[PDB]
Amino acid sequence: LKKYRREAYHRVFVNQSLAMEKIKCFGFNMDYTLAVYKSPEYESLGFELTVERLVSIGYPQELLSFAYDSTFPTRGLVFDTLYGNLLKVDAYGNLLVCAHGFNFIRGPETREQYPNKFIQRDDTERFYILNTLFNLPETYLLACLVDFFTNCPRYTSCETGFKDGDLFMSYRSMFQDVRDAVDWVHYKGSLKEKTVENLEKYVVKDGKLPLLLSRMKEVGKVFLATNSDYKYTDKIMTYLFDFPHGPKPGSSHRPWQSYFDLILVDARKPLFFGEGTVLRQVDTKTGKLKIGTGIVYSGGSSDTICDLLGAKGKDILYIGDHIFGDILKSKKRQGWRTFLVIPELAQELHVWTDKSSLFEELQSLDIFLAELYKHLDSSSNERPDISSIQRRIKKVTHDMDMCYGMMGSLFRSGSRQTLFASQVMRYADLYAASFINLLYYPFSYLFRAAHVLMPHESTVEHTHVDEMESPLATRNRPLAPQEITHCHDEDD
Amino acid sequence: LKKYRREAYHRVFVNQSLAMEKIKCFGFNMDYTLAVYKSPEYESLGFELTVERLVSIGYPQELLSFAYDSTFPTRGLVFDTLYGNLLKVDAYGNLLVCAHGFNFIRGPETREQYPNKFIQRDDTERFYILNTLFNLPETYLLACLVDFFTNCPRYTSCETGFKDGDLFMSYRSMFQDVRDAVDWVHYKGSLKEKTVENLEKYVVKDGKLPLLLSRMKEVGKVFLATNSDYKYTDKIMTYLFDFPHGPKPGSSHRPWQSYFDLILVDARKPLFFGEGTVLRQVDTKTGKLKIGTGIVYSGGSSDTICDLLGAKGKDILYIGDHIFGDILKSKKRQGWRTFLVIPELAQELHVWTDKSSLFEELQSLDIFLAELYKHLDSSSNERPDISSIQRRIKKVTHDMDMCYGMMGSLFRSGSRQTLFASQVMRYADLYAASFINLLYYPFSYLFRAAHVLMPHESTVEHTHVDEMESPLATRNRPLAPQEITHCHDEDD
Amino acid sequence: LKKYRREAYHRVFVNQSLAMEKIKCFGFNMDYTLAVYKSPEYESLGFELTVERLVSIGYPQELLSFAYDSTFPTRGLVFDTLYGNLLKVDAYGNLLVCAHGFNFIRGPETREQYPNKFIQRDDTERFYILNTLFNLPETYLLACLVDFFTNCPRYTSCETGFKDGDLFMSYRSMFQDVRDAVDWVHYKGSLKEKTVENLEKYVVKDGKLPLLLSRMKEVGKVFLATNSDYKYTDKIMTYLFDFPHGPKPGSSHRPWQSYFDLILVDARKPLFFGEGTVLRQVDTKTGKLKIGTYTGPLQHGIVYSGGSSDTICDLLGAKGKDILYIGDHIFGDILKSKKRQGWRTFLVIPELAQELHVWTDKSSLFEELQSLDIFLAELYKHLDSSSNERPDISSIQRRIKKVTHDMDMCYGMMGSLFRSGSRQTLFASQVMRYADLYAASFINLLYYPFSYLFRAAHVLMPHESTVEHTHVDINEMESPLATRNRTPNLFPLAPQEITHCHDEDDD
Amino acid sequence: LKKYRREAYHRVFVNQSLAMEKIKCFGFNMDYTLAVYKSPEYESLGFELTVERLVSIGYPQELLSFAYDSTFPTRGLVFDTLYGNLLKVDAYGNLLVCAHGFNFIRGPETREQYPNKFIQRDDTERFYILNTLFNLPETYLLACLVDFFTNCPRYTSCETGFKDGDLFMSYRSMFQDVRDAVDWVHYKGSLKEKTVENLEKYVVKDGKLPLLLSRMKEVGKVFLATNSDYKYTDKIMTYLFDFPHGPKPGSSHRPWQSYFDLILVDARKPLFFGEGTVLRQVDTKTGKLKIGTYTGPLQHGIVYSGGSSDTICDLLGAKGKDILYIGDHIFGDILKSKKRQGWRTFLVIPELAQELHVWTDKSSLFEELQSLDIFLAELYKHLDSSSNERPDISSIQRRIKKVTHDMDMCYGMMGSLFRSGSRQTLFASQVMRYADLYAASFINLLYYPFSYLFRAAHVLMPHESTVEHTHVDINEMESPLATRNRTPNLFPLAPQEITHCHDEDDD
Repeated sequence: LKKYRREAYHRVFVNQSLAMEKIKCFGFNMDYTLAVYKSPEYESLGFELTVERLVSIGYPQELLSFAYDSTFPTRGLVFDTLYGNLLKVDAYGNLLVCAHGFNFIRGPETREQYPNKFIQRDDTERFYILNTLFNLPETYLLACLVDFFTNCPRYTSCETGFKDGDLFMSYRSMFQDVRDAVDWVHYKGSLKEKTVENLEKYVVKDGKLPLLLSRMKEVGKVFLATNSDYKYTDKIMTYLFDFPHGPKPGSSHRPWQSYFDLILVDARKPLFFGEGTVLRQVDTKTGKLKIGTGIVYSGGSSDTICDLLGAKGKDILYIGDHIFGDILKSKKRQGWRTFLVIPELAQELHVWTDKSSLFEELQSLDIFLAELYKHLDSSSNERPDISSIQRRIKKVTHDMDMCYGMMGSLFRSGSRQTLFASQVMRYADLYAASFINLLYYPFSYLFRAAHVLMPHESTVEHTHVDEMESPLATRNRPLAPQEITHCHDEDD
Repeated sequence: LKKYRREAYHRVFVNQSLAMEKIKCFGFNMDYTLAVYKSPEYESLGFELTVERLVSIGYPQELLSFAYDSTFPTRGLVFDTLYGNLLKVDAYGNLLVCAHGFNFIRGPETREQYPNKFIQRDDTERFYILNTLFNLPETYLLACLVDFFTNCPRYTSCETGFKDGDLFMSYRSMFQDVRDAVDWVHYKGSLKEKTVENLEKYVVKDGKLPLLLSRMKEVGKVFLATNSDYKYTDKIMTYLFDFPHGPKPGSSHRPWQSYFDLILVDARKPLFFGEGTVLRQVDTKTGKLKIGTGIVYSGGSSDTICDLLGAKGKDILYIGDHIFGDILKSKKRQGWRTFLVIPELAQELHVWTDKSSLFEELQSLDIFLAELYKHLDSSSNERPDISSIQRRIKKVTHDMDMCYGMMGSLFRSGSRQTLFASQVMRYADLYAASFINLLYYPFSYLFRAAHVLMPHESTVEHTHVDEMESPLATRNRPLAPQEITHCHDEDD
Repeated sequence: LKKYRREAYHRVFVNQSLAMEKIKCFGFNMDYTLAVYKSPEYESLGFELTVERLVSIGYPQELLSFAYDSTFPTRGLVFDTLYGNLLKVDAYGNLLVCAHGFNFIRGPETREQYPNKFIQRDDTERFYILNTLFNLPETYLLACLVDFFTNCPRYTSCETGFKDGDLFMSYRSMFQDVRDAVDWVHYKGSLKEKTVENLEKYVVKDGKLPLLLSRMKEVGKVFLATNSDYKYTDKIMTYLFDFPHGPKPGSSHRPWQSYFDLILVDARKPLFFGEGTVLRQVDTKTGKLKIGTYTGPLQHGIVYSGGSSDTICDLLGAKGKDILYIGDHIFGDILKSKKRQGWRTFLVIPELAQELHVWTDKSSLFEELQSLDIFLAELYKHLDSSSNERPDISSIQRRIKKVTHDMDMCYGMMGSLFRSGSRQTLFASQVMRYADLYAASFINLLYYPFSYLFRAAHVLMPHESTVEHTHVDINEMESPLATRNRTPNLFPLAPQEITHCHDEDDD
Repeated sequence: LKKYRREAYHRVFVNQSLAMEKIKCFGFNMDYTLAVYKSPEYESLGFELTVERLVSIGYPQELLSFAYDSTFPTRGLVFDTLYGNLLKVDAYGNLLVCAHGFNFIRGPETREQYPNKFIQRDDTERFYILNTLFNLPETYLLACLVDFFTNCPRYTSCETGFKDGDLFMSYRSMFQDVRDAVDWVHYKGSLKEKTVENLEKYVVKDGKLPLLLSRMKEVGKVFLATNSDYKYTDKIMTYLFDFPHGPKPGSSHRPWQSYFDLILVDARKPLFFGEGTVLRQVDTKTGKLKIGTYTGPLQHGIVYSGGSSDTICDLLGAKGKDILYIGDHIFGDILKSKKRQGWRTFLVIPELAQELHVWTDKSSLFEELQSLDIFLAELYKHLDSSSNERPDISSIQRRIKKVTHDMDMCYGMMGSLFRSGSRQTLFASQVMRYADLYAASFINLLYYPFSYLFRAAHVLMPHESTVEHTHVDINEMESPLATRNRTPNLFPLAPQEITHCHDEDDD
């Protein structure tokens, strides 16, 4: 008998043990959490608006011919502003994939600009990390621009940018324009206007949302905390909750506000998690603000929301699509528990089960490769011929990569986890493709973390191994505590 | 048919793919690599000498009654100089185990001093990491001292140290004395004198060492680079190579120097990996030094050794017990490949296979626990009674911990890898309990990294899962590259 | 005799020597340099707009009762977001003046929050330095807010903020709203709109400006580099040059653009001094932009947008060395840290006009303080370590404090921009660090020939300023403790020519 | 009249006001404070020992040919480990003097390695600042080494070091050997041994020292705090106090220990100013130590080892405020950054003795420079921006450079410790930052009563030092560009008493 587990696509994955029974408040981001934007339509809209802003501000008319290609960008790429590269890197700064425009650079050539295939993430001035779902269009746009200027006759390619006559245009200054333009599209409400004038096209709607939030509110408190203003929030949330019946079968509809003990807009995250801004109440009928302490607030800070709800830190499960630094953990008061929404997980899981044959083959090749070396040790002069096998391993591995997209898996390249995966393991207690998967779990559930196995763990059997062990290895090899010395796996 | 693998205790574990065929130079640290100090005798010697230095310098006579307890210290603990705690932490700064003297502090009480069970490793002034094999005696000694002053009537326990009358003695200032004393024992040659006057007692000897080094020298170059001076190095290495026959059966003995293309002493690592010090030649018969370019050198730097050997960075496999920062990777020239000797691996592997029953039980408890929640989802009001099961999971888990020692595994506590494990995954291409395990591998071997699986990977089957998937999860879902975009898994 | 100097109010002051003959390009910021905003009318406008913004988003109506008070703020104060104090500090982080709202904290009381009367400037998270002229209304508003929440009984004062019932309202979060509101006023354009609709009220103009700029362009190139957009710049500049004559009276007026070789708008300083943004050239006839340089005839326009200081150098055919950059802002070590040559600097500090008036018109206060100081020395004369005398100086100290406070108030409630008592302010040390030349206005360059060698004055230490260049005869031998009893064969040869040249600027 | 001042060579100079009456505890460093080492004999000893050490571990025999040259090094030079230059820099990182070996790099050439003639001091990895008196022989040795490897044909000069055949030998790694060797000489005790075996040759002594210390102890407590061990301290101190009389001639000699309330050895400064090491009390009769304080009669000894400055404060029953710490070392913001009160400071700077002699005995050089400066001003008099004149100042500049170099060489090859031309050195700015009081020796305190109020002198900026306190009458109205045209109902009330007190030190 093997362990029971819910169906794969309904699962909530566990990084750190979490006893859901102790959770008293449920907190939601809105954007890409409750309001899931349809893909690739939303990225494309963001792409078009940014390109148009750039053109309206001096960039060549050629850009208007770019079309967003959803198959190219993977989230979490690092843009190197010195050399104009998109880089997929691991948790430690090692290069996995390097693309200059649409040209993927192989290993040997990479060492020219990166002699140890290494970058220092610390160099925030040089390296910009494109972690967010909103960063997707600009990730593609950056590649489009570098490709454009590289192959445009009017320009002269250099190491750190382009010559336009006697004039130099660095990748760095070009990056600033793109960054400024993306900011512009968002904060000018250009994007927001187009989204609300066509909700069906851009925003996913699902009857399960009101059901899950309903059930949460029966067991504890529910709050929203979004950077968006009330007006846009009201438009979006009305849409999400717009069904002829409430969530209980045969029940009548009710306002989205009804599902919340506390609604917070203009959150200004991430400053919100520090001292944020003064909390003010919102009169929804007039739109008049008033500092101090209806259930609609603007601004404030995470500590203030925690006070308003009568919650302590670890009583709160905060659900959202965004990875924040160690900011919460640094404070002297208890930080929140976290649930990270990662929509790509939906596609990634499909590859995991539907491309089963590719994994199979990779495993056979590995098994056969080990056979070739089976009889060899340090006294062996033999050099088995493996070039055919490797060649096939590379071909199958690349096919697998392409299953995810041109930039491969969000979580890995080959045997290496990405910086993004590493950040997920660091910040998220739980994760899933959507928060709606909580539907499939009781509120008393004990979320238990599975071990992440090191090589000597994953590849050594618990079977007792039947010559003496070298003393070079064994080194010639207080009242002890009578009760368990740690408690992180039970969450108590 | 499953994959062939060498016997567990002969294995070399792989973090990053490494084609041994391309390795042209083999580099060794001496201390705890070629010269493996017998345990716990060596730690005990270091312990006694440090305690005696402290007493000779004003600390109470009581200390002379301390005896080194090999079952207490695990390597890689963080000493918190503010509160006088030994901390086992994970890769991200989360507390796993907290010991004040010999008192292990449970969770609730920990939040008093660590409200989020979190420390900031960055705080190098506050937190000191005891990563080295030499740090073992002092790890125990620190616990001994805090325990001593806490339970000694002559003193008054405070949060950040002790009152001795109207006088305050902080943990921080006490830590400085211990650190100074350990330094003193090493650099005063006190420890070295006792070691060489009794090699059999303190230093492991193994005929396989000359064999492996012999074979390495047949295929490439071999060098030694040690911080020790030539005199101590000569004493130790003569001992290690002292057998009636050479390594080949029936062969005559030969000098240890014969096994090296290049011998470097007074290396002053880690400055050695930067610009180090001016390289000087050593006349072994006279002991006279001479800057500039026999095969014995003193000082110098890693770039200079690489030049002397005609090697490029990635041609070099550097074998040793020490984890260095990103120093090598930061340079503009190719860094070395790495093999990390981790002697504790010898004991850890024994636990893995000999305590099979404990793992079994833990797994059954997990399987049964999942049965209890099997029929429950968010509509369930049920709260299954699990306290008996958890209680048993804690008991079995603690028994497992104690198998490693009072401070548990070097690599983990529960479902969480330690900071030390994390550093191993970051720095070491390969690791083993000893470098001698290379004996069991041909020089043409392709070391291949195994994936470290995330939760959604390790707990989801490649079996195609047979209601529509929520659009909240799926989001209502350039010439592509025709060849593999990465190469780190083949090392080419 | 005595050294000839120009009239005090026409002087350019010299921190580091500058041979004007080598300057080939003159660069100008616009705001508070060419366009000098009327005071206190312009500060008061910024204040009211910022106040109104805060009220419009929830701050109490009582804020509307506050009137801008130009006598209160001095530039360069540090706002401590932890304790809600405005601090006047010296170059080394020592506290000189501490105001909590409009309450000045003196001596011993300061030690409760600042145990060594010291802050660590590096803590940019905690301390915000209000260095700019635009920061003036902000400086006053912070004080108004701390003061109001303190006096208003609706709010309960704590060390790090106020409680409004169950809600804590930290000084840090209140500061954030003030910063947001100041930005909003500036970047939504309310301030610019009010400005251009009454330029006579808000903007100074002087016929000497076209004159000086025309002379500059006879010996070199002249450029404008401003963060403002072209529309605003054009409105401002047209006004500055709007006289019924050109550079000289009786000459034809000409358009302001005719005075420049290059006009750079939307500069995005300080990013501008790094890699900035892609340079575009602007067609003002059309309003369209194009990145790079126009290929056709439009290339003969001179209006550009974005770019970087390196790019501007290239366009002008200049090396940094031969550019004098004239403006009101102090930048960091950004320029000199580069591999590229940095610009010479002239810092405009308009408060100098008022400060020099105090220095010169309040001479009797300076004279009394000197007399009192001389009298104190007299009281201790002929006393040494064997002496038991404790002369009573309490009356003299009381007068010193009284006259010194009177002097302070001549500058304003926060004292001089440049000092408090014997101590220079942080702002003053930043001036000495960043500016080669400084004056109340760049217009003082009118009074110097372009061949002028500006020579830096020595800044004297205590042992230099209080000891004469006169042979001091000693009766007894000097202590070997002081002298150190001071009076192989290889010795280096001494240098035969001067080893430094920073004072001649003569490369 | 004119202000009374003590004789220049007896003066204590004041950076920040200090009411001596409030000082209740006097603390002393030993090295270069109480034990002033003979110059240049002691520098030369350190030099030779360090040279010998380097030779003994592989450096060429030719190093033995170098003789210490006291006329070369000035304290506070920055060694650039990248390019192998000794740099004299100002407070802001600007280059004043650059020496590569014994070759001085001038003007334009400096720009090749320093494009803006600027270094970033923060780059502690690259730049090592040689601030201490012990660093003097080291400063000279670095120059000797760069010079020797440059001239010796066995080695080929590169930008960042030398090639010895196939071996590269970077300036950074060579610097590391020099640092290691200096430490070794100090910490193996070779230097201490040579010192104590000839104290008359290496250590100054003055009967005024016991005198001054005895007076201090009549008004307050006196303590010693030294990094040295008791054995060395005892040998040094016994020598310093070895006269056939006590404090006053004709009085009985007494042991040096009798002059102190507390003797702290093995202080491990600067860690000492943090948490240091556990305090132990030393029994000098026995030589044994015990952490904490002796419980029995031994508690009446006064020799301690290790500890921290906070602990020492506690032992003395003093608050930081009332301790004056006298020594030759400049510490960082360590003390004032603490929640605990920091110590007042008297900085001993023995070079001041020679510097003051130049200031006073070379008056004719100062007079010529003033004349030349006045003549330059005359040549530009009555010229303004309309003027085409380019007066020829080349002859005057040449003389200025010549006289200025002559002045420099009066101090040494690297010029004054405190300045180069019109610019203060980094060292000078650190003095102003760290020291309340300074002098060539603490012995000058002999010439002041313990009731003395030390009053800081203003450090004048250019617009203060070159403008008189005299009413300046203006014919034409001042430009609104300079004045800003400067001349709700709620206004704050002005402060009625002085808002700062750092100049009276009167809490």
